[PDB]
Amino acid sequence: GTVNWSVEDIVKGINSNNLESQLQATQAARKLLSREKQPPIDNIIRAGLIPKFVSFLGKTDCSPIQFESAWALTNIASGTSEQTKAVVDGGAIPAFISLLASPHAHISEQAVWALGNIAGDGSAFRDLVIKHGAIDPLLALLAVPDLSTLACGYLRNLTWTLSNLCRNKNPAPPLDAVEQILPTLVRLLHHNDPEVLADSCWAISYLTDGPNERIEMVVKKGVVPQLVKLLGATELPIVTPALRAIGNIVTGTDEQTQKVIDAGALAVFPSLLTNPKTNIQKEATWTMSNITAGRQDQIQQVVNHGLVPFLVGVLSKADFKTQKEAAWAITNYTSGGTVEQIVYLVHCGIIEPLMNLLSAKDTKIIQVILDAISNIFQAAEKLGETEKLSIMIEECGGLDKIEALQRHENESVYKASLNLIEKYFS
Amino acid sequence: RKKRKTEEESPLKDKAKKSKG
Repeated sequence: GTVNWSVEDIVKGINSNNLESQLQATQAARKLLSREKQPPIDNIIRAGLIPKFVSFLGKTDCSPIQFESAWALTNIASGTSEQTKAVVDGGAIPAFISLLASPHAHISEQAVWALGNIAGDGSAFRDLVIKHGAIDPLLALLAVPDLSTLACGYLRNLTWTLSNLCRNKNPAPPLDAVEQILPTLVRLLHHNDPEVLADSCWAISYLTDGPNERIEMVVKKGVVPQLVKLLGATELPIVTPALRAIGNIVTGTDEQTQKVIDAGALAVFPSLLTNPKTNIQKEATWTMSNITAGRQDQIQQVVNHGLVPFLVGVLSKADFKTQKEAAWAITNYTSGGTVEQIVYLVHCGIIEPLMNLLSAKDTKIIQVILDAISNIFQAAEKLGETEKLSIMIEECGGLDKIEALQRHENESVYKASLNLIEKYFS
Repeated sequence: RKKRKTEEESPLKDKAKKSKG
């Protein structure tokens, strides 16, 4: 008698002066909003049920209706921004924060879930949730000696919701809120459950996405080693976010980058640069491009770990977007590397795969490659080996493309082309 | 400016919201 009710029947019951009738009707509403597909979220909102639901949240005397309305509001909140807005507009945020203290673990978990959807909408609601004081109660829910004593699903929801409070960049979460949350985050990152680890990595992933001061407060917490370890996980849902975090960290100062190198992250790249999941391969190559954009001694670490042949590998064959990140990694390498290091790169066979990419329909990758060729010749010019390099580029159809790009349209291109042709060739 | 920050952020991003089935 609470299965597949019509919205009007639900309205009929919730409007009666009978708490039990309202309870059945609320549960019926929750079931519509929980059905496999096409939950009537808009119809429920129009019927003006949100205010009734929000008010039921504050009924301590009847915990069951607190749960049902919490679940209904959770699913409405999981919709579009307009739908989530409807829930917030009803005054659900503070009502939910009060439920976090509930003696019924399943009710506060529902509250944790709803707050998760509200904060997940974006910067504005995220910061509004924080202003209503949700962080302390949430963290208090985790203030226990051993995370393993908490129910599996309850922990997964808390972590996920915390990762949403760390999410979004315009603007980034409040600095003081991040500091509050981090210590707990550092602890969840050492929990054995793969979902908890994934969402913890995602959170760190969001916090490291921004200015170097942001990256600093995370690195300062000493998590780089743990992130490197998770980088070698067998579960793709863990490797993906962990790699994104490590990648973000190396977009910062050289010293922040040295932290990932010291933690031994380079030893996992032979695998990542040939990973089956194209995305993991794209992210990894992009990460490499930022490391080769560092100090000569860091470029040298890339060399010692034998990662150059892997870059040659990616540049030679891979998804186009991955190849583009490879180009960058090369142009950066050649731009800050020593003469001896640029020579090594050539000995690894970079010239041919680099020349072949010039046939690509993408003015950006072409400027990047033409650029690298320049840097390479510049190094050869320092050894009187320019001719020898000309041959190689001439031997593998290289010149037959620079001369081509010489008739290109983009000013930056034909110029760079025209130059290389006269300064080292014809 | 050697370092290149994030683009489209495409490990995509975990679903921002979850419906309780």
